[PDB]
Amino acid sequence: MGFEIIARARQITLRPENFPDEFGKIPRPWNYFLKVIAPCPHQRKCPLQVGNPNFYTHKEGKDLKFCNFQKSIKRPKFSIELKKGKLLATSWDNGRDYEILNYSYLIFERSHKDENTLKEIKKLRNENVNGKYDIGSLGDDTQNSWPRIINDPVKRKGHVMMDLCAPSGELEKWTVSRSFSKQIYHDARKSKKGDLWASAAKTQIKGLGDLNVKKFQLKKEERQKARKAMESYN
Amino acid sequence: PVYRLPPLPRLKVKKPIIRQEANKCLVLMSNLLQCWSSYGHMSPKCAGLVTELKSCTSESALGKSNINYHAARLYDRINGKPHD
Amino acid sequence: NILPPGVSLPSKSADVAAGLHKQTGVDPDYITRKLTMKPLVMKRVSNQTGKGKIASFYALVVVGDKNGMVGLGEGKSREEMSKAIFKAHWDAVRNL
Amino acid sequence: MKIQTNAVNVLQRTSAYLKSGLLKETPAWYNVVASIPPSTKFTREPRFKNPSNGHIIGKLVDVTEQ
RNA sequence: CCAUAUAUAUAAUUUUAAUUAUAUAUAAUUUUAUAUUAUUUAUUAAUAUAAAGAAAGGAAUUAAGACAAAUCAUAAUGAUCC
Ligand code: SF4
Repeated sequence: MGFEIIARARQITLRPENFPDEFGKIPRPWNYFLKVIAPCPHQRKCPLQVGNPNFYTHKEGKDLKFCNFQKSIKRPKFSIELKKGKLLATSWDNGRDYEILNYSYLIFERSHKDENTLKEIKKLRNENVNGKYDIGSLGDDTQNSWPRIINDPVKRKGHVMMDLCAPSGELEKWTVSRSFSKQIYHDARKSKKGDLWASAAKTQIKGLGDLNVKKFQLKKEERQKARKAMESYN
Repeated sequence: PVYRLPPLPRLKVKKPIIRQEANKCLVLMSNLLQCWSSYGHMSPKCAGLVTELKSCTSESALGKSNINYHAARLYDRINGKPHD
Repeated sequence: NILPPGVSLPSKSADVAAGLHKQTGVDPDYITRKLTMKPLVMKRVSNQTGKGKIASFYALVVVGDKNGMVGLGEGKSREEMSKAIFKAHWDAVRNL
Repeated sequence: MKIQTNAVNVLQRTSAYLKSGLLKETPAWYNVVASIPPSTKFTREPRFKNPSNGHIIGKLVDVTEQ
């Protein structure tokens, strides 16, 4: 539900459908302009958004994925002393010194106001064919367009698999191998969910985290078929 | 006056009350405590009660109605319903 | 062979006649060679239950000997229309 | 309860079964019931005298007789 | 079916533990008699007291729904990648 709230809030501010074929981050109208800083590396349609939260509750949207991020926070004493006993320490049907919190979040900046900035946004929207950011692209190759790691990467000997929300507007799977590059593999072997991946990879394919997304009178036919078959038996 | 009822789906008492016989042990204990309140604690005037208490609580400290069955069994017979 | 005693090695009117002769003592020969059945209505009815809709086949048939004897029969089967019609034929012969 | 028809006409229905051929063998009771018919009127019958005291039921005394 | 109690068989009683071993069978899901309580009135139940009993425990054995699980190391197939 929280992810759906952020997704909708992103959509209404941005209107992705109103600027098709516009890759990159340019401030967007809403004299008023605003741009997504984090966690999104693009301003196209969010790849994980399915409009209605209730779809997650069903038995067909149990494989759905949503954009959240995790952190660990030390438990202060008062927290440790609170979660004790049959109320808060048992299973309602070892402990830690920290809690993992899940959260969704969104950050926008509003542009400044100036004859420079206004015409700058107009010109950059007009004559800048930044190009179709294909799968595997890093966009601007800056903080503002680097892919977003949105799943815990899988780290096996000599290769690291990352699920990214890419600046191409899409949901990508990147594999970094030692044989491709020792340095980039070394960096990838320490990457974590929530980072921005700033380097290229060897294998860059379409991520299947959105698989269970696109898939989200008969009474009269039953009645007529019943009567037709019943008169056909004879 | 006689108040005849309509044909009922049943004839049942919701919470039939039963003969809860009082425990002898508790009665003896209450009498003994009353005796100690009036005639003083460890009084000899009701040592018998103490004895009796000791004799009755020694092994164990503490020493259903059938109306619905018969009502269901007999309702069709007595209800005075007219013949089919 | 190991045929159990009371078992035989490995049409509908014949089975109706045999069953009804065993159950009611009516003549099988009359049923098989002098009665004509004619289905009158053949329906799919349905009942809503907690585990979905359960469909049943309903058959109303008439049987008679064209000589002043007639009987209506109703049959109902959750599996096949053959079975509902068989039961309707049975009932019709019983209601002559 | 409705006056029943099918208890007192078992002979007629049995004879229809026998004539049609639906029943082969005549039952053992058939000739007995044929020779001893059931009562099949089931009427309410008036009474004109109290059996116990002899009082006449259903007489009106006219003004000429008073 | 274990276990428990008993019977038969087997052991040339130095492979000795015959107070044993392990095959087969039997036994109980105990039963009878009163007394007091209640009773749907006994040919019922409980409690108590007597009588006979070694008799007092345990395991397995079917489906149907719901959710979880990839050390699913309870697999197979498929997809994808090197
Ligand atoms: S980072 Fe990607 S998946 Fe997450 S909210 Fe933004 S667009 Fe959607």
